Amino acid sequence: MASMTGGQQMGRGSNEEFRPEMLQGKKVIVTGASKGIGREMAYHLAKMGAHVVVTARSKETLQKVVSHCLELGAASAHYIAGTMEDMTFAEQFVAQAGKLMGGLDMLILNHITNTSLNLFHDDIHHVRKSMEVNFLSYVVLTVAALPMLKQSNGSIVVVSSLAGKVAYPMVAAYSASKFALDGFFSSIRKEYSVSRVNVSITLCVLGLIDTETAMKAVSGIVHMQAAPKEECALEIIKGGALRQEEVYYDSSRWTTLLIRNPCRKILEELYSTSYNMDRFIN
Amino acid sequence: EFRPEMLQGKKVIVTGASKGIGREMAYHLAKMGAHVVVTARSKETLQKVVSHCLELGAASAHYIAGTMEDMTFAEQFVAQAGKLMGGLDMLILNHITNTSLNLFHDDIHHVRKSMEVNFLSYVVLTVAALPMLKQSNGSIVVVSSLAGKVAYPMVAAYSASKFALDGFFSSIRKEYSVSRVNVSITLCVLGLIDTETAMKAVSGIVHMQAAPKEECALEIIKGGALRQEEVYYDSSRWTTLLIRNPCRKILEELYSTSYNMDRFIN
Ligand SMILES: NC(=O)c1ccc[n+]([C@@H]2O[C@H](COP(=O)([O-])OP(=O)(O)OC[C@H]3O[C@@H](n4cnc5c(N)ncnc54)[C@H](OP(=O)(O)O)[C@@H]3O)[C@@H](O)[C@H]2O)c1
Ligand SMILES: NC(=O)c1ccc[n+]([C@@H]2O[C@H](COP(=O)([O-])OP(=O)(O)OC[C@H]3O[C@@H](n4cnc5c(N)ncnc54)[C@H](OP(=O)(O)O)[C@@H]3O)[C@@H](O)[C@H]2O)c1
Ligand SMILES: O[C@]12CC[C@](c3nnc4c(Oc5ccccc5F)cccn43)(CC1)C2
Ligand SMILES: O[C@]12CC[C@](c3nnc4c(Oc5ccccc5F)cccn43)(CC1)C2
Repeated sequence: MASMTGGQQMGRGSNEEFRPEMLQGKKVIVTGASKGIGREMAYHLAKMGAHVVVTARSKETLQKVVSHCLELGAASAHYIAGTMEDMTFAEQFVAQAGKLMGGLDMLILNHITNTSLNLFHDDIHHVRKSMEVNFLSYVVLTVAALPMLKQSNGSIVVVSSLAGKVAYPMVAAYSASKFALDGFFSSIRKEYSVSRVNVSITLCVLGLIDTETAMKAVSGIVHMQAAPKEECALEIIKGGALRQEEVYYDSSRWTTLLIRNPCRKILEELYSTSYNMDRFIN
Repeated sequence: EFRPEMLQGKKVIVTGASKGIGREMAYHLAKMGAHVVVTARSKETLQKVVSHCLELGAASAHYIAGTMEDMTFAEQFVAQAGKLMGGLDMLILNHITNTSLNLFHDDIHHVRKSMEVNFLSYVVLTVAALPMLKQSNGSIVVVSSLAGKVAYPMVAAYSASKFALDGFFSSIRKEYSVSRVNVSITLCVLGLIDTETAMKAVSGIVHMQAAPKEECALEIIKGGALRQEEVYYDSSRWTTLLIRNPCRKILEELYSTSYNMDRFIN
């Protein structure tokens, strides 16, 4: 029947009223998907009927996610276990994931290195690992994924934090890695716009989320209201499906009222006339 | 209100000081009568800067040549600079890895080198300098860019490294405030500057007015001396009207009522 079927989900209003059917049959990669928000995203995509490839270091926990994804109604579900500290693994994982699904529509970059709250003193090893895992691997994954994403006019979804937009104590190395994601991905988004690379980039700015690891890490130090992981995961997916540049998800209504930087948007528009990129794209 | 006398007899480190803005900062400090230790890879060009600093009126001037790609050099450089001067009042972090304008395709080696040189070495230099800066109630001056506050095409890796500096240094500034570490942190947000390397790199690509390097260097020094959190220096008056993020300042204040750090500092 699929051979005799054709058409498009993305008509009038698909910019921007989300429908779960926008993900039906989509080929999606989810990193850091054995637990937390990543696992919740895998589950939502499964229910939507997407093809899913999940990653994390633990094959046993990834197996459980895959099995549950198949139960939920995933078109297909696979896992490839490995560390995002290993740039060769990051690069080969994408080729292997694309081969399993026959392409790629959405790349969800969610994994981070294990981090606890502490004052910065002399842990350079954690600053470097944070930059390698939380930032550099996202770039390596993007490079490996781009040819397939260009072919499908796909999407890159980057999971960040409010600590990737404002300063927050006790998470300096982590904040540095999240700010780096904004600088990198927002700059290449301008490059893609002028180069006519029809690959959307969604930066997801999340507040505190009720994941097991975050609740343990912040216990007794951060007393703010945590937001539910299930709804968080859905808002990330929605943002990527609607090709939104930025997603904001937090418990506080004051955050939503204040995080947006209209001055940055205006400045970027003003500076867009300061350059002549003709030699780079012809 | 700044006075050149605020730098008289001050012990100052200037990185990336053999050329451009860094060299201009060394010269201003020399005229102000500061003790100066300059760094970059080229000993021959550093020798010229030191010699000119002494002519301009520096209380003392030294150089130590090396690469900021080498974290051990970054760490040992601070100890030696401090040994030469008998302490440290101001740490000016200015050096960057050589960068040209290009679309990002697959140059992961440049993204990593940018992060290592432009960001990681600044952190290593700060760790090595902190005990001396705590002793003098000193200052850390971080040289960034408008590309470290807003997105700009052709400088993705560079922009990522400048954004990282904001996240890192602005977070430790909050930590220092609660830890009662009396070391100021000045983030300098610069627009296009008429340095020889920038003018060559942007030739035919970027046509916006470049601001003078001499005045840029002075504004950086002023900001550090006044212990300002952020310095904004650009040719355009519309930049000055728009770069500031008062909402970020408000949000940071609103979120500080949500955490308790008195378990890490007592
Ligand atoms: N939770 C919050 O309050 C909060 C707030 C703001 C932003 N965020 C963002 O939300 C995203 C997900 O966070 P979360 O709280 O859901 O995290 P999480 O539950 O702790 O899960 C992190 C995931 O990454 C994997 N991972 C860890 N180290 C890895 C490595 N070296 N290589 C590959 N995968 C690795 C973990 O599995 P394995 O250990 O088996 O590898 C796991 O699947 C992150 O980008 C985080 O910054 C979360
Ligand atoms: N110029 C602009 O338009 C502009 C705009 C915004 C912000 N800024 C910021 O201003 C600062 C200074 O820029 P500039 O234009 O003055 O640059 P510059 O003239 O090109 O000088 C860069 C300096 O860093 C040194 N350096 C390069 N690679 C190094 C390495 N591996 N290890 C140690 N030192 C190294 C160079 O010396 P050696 O090669 O001999 O080592 C030189 O002294 C930078 O932080 C830059 O981001 C500049
Ligand atoms: O793996 C983890 C290590 C840190 C982590 C984490 N990710 N983002 C954050 C954060 O951002 C915030 C910044 C400003 C206001 C509210 C926030 F929420 C504040 C505190 C912890 N945050 C919690 C557990 C991610
Ligand atoms: O060493 C160099 C490599 C890039 C370099 C450089 N440093 N900052 C920038 C920049 O920021 C800007 C961002 C937005 C508006 C105006 C700007 F100015 C725009 C273009 C080049 N920029 C020019 C030569 C630094």
